[PDB]
Amino acid sequence: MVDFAFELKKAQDTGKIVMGAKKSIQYAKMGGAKLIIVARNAKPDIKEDIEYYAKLSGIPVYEFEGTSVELGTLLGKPHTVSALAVVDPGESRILAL
Repeated sequence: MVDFAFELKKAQDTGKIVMGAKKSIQYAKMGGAKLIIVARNAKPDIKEDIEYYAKLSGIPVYEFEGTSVELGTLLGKPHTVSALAVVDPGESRILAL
C-alpha cells in the first residue's frame, strides 16, 4: 500500500513540488512536471484544464480523494490547495500514484 500523506511529505521534503491550481495548469501546459495531483473538490473546470493540457504534454494526473483544505493542510499551508505539481519526487515513490 502507498500512504499518500507519507509520500507527499517525503516528496515535499526531498524533492520539489509546486503548489496551486494556476501553477499546476501552467506546468501542465509546459510538460515541466512528473505528476499532477488534484483535490477531489477542485473546481471541475480547473480539473478539466489540467487533464486536457497534461494529456497533451504527457503528464500523469492523480486525484487525491480528499478535499483541498486537507491537501493544503498536508502541505503545511493555512489555506486550501486544490492542485499541485510534482516536479521532482525526491526520494518518494509518489509517482506510483
